[PDB]
Amino acid sequence: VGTSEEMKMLRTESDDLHTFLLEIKETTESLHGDISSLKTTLLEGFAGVEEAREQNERNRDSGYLHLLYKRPLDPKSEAQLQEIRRLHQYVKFAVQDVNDVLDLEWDQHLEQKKKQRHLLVPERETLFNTLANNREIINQQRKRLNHLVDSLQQLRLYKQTSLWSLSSAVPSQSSIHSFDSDLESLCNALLKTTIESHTKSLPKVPAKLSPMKQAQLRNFLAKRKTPPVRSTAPASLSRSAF
Amino acid sequence: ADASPASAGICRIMGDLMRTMPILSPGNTQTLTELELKWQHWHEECERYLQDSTFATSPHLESLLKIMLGDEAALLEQKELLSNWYHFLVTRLLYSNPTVKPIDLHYYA
Amino acid sequence: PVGDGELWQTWLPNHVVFLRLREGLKNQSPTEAEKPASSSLPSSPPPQLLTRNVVFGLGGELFLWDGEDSSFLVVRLRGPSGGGEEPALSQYQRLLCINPPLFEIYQVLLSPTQHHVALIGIKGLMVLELPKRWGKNSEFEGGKSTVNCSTTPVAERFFTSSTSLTLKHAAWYPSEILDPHVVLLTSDNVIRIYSLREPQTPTNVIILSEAEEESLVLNKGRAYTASLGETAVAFDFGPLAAVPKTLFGQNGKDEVVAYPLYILYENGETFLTYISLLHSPGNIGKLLGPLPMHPAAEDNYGYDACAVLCLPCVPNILVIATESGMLYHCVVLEGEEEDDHTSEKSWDSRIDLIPSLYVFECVELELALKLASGEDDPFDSDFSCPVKLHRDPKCPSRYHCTHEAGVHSVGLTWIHKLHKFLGSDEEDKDSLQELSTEQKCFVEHILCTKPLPCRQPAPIRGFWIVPDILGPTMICITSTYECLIWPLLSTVHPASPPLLCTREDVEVAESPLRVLAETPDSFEKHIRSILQRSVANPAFLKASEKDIAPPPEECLQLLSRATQVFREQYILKQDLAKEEIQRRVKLLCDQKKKQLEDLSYCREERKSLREMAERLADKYEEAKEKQEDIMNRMKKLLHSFHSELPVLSDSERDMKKELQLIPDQLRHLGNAIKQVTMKKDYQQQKMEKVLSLPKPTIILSAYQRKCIQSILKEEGEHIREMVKQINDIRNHVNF
Amino acid sequence: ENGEKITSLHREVEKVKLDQKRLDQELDFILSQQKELEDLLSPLEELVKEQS
Repeated sequence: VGTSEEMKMLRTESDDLHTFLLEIKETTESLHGDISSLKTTLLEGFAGVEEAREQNERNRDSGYLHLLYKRPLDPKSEAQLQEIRRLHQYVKFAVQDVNDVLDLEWDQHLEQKKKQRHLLVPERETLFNTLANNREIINQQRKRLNHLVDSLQQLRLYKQTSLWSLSSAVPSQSSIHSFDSDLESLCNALLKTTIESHTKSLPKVPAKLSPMKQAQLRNFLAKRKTPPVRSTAPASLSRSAF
Repeated sequence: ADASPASAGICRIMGDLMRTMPILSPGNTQTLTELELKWQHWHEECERYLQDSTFATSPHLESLLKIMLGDEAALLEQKELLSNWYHFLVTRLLYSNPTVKPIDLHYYA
Repeated sequence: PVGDGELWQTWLPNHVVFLRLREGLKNQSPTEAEKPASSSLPSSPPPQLLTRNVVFGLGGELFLWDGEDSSFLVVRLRGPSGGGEEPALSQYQRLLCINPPLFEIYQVLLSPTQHHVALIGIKGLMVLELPKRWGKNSEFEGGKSTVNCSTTPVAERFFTSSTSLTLKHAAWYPSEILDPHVVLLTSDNVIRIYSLREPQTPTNVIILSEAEEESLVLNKGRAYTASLGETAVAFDFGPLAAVPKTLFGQNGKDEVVAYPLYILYENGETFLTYISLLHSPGNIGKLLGPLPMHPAAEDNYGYDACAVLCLPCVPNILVIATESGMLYHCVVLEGEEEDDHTSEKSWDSRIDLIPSLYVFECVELELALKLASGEDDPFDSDFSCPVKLHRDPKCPSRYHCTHEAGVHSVGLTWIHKLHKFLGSDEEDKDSLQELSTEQKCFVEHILCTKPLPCRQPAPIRGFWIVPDILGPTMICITSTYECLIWPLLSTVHPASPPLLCTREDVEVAESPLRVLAETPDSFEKHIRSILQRSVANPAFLKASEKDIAPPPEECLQLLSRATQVFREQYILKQDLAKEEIQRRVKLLCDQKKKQLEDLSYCREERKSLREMAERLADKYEEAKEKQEDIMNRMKKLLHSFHSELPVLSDSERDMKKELQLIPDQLRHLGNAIKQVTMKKDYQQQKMEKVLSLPKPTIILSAYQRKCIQSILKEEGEHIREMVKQINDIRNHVNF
Repeated sequence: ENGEKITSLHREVEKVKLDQKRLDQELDFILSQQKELEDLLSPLEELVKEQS
């Protein structure tokens, strides 16, 4: 059909343009969002001309002018004041949160510079105590999800087939002093391999045939004609080339 | 597999054959005839991947499959990686006779 | 791996024990050539030529009986595992009898326990105990050349007293739990069960003759009963069964469990009896029959019945064989209960429910090859002899048949469908219609030793099926002690559907081969279907340097049969293999071209999709800059339509009061930025002054890096399984 | 295996081509509606200029 190489160039050249078709689709979905934004700002524009048109007609009413003393702020002057209030409160909080992070980093610098003056080894334990925590969170969610499956099976909302699950491993020390610990670990292993137990009963009696299935087979077989199944010889020797 | 996304798929077939191998576990209540019959399926499955030429894109992985099948020619092609004859013996027992007895052992040695 | 198979085909027929037994037969032929016949007439018919099996196997060794020395010759099928010596053509052990058997042995049988062998002749039985196994190789007495084996004669005094009694059939009682019991059938129509604890006295005796109430007369009717077929010829056990509750009276709460013994007569009437060696004899072991054979035959299904085999399946299948070469396949079913309607006048109020035999089919064996004689001789004598039936230890839908002129294999294709139907539901009518699709039994003539009428046969003397060391295999040993070996197929393959390849193609979008991806063998199984034979040539035994050279005319008929089977069942089917593989490969040759033409089209659209995306972005930014210019004209108009108000509102003054406050909070806030920046500058300058002694690189060992990578793999894969499981529940519980 | 990928790929080329062509026509509709808006705006810019 082909060589081992032609059938591999078909795979790699497929995967290199599949990668591009995601890259160019992502720009096509991005630009639709920016076009949808622009359609929205275009309707804010259409509203702005009618806002201006009505405002321009109201400005000619000689009865309007005497009410202006009690007017609220206009909805842009109030909004610029709401933003100034929002920005002032942000600039106030962020100055406190930057100062409190900088005090926290400096309490931790004073603590590291304390810790240094009495000797070695914490950095090994943060790694393993985080792996111990992650594996516990894995066992916790796994137990919660299995209880949810139990509840859905009790409710007859989920029926199931069968699935399985994994196991661990560990590596050894190299540098010269644990031989007796591996040999005691192997000797306790071998001692726990050593021999098990026995059983006795009668053979299980084979299942009886349903009396209905048996009566069906009686009546199938009694009506069948039984013409013999011969060893088949070739049905024409009169096609020899001699 | 992390460095080479062209071999990685085949390196993980080799790697998962290196997880289906029936090795004896001391804490495990099986017979020798169970280990033997499971190892015979694993051998018939490893040889199946050699007939379908699965590893003929990297000769190192093609050698590892022959080694894992107990090929005494491919094992002797690895002699520059076998510093002594008794490691060659134990390799040859692992990949050609996992139910070896003391009473057979002189013949292999 | 495959390679170990061919070595044993060439080694084993050339082994020294087959040479010793071929040399001895030349040393028995020199002494009776010459005394001329004077006038007298022996008033006797010749003896009945019985079908031998003087061979068995155990654990991976073959055992050949040697009646010239009174021993078994024991030969090993396990080579020394690896290492590179050849198996020694010279090596074997001799198991010599302690007391020798005082009769001609035609058969040997191993016990259910695998410890005891019966040595079986027309005038006796002797039973040889296997010696203990030990040493480097698990050998008899630790690897001795000759071992003596303890022998016990069975029923000796009953064969040594009554000259007219002969053995017809024998077997082991089917128990691994009890002491070894034999079962005999003798020429007085009685079955006798003997214990090896009490080898001269029968533990149970079963008269097969209906003769109750008339005692006190002798002995001579033995001529006339035999002519009418009223002699029991053979027997076999079905599997352990629960006794039908109507045979005992109404006062037992336990279920009684016995072996069903099926007994065949020469007239072809079958009878049943239920036998236990564990229960009191109270209505156990009455005779039951004759058993009705449906449908009713007008020839009566022959009067030459000679062998019987009770296959271990549910319902039971009983194979009945005849000297004509016919084999009947009787399904055993429990009888009907009669509805009490519409008959008066039956006189006996004791109808025991008797089971019925149902013939599924009959097989007719080619016992010698049929050649083309001319149409006009009404007296061509059909070649008949006693069929011998054998169980297959690896296939419960196959059995095998030995006879004087060859060996036949028979598979029952319908057994798996019978098991499928009985295992389907009480409404599943379709599984009974799958039993009515016409798949006959397959019949294979494996060995022929009478290929021409003018040839004398080579009767089989040894037959055994090896299960575990060569694959499933057959061993046959001729009357000349030539050793012949066929590997058996492990499966009883039924025939496949008629040709998955009269497909005319149809396009739209998807490939026809997506259906053939689901099953891995789909094309290989199609070629294995087209290659399938309905007929072969049998394998032929080489003619002897002592035989008569045949008339040339029959060699031409034998060769004209042979090349035609090759032209019709091999060459044609291998040319159809080729035409199919040609058509398959051509479709793949064009499909890859189509994939390269699809691929290069998508390679051309790659550029056009980019050259469009760039222009769409350049067109969007031009529309965005224009909206922004319109909005900055709008914002300027809305700001000129507000500058013309003649007085400040209360809210424009209360905003000014608030706006005048913020500059003094912005002073304190900007000073707080300066204070925090001078705090950052100070901390950063203070940290920097500490960087000028080294830190020790924390080299994780290349095994501790492996540990952490292995654990991050275990925990990474457990997280995948939890994500999979949550998505699968989310797919199954749609709301 | 190769055919399924190349057929799924051909379907996703044609999808992005259709979606790109749609965005072009939606941009052309925006550019026309921007002209209706800009041509409603100019008559108000003129009225203020006369009133100042």
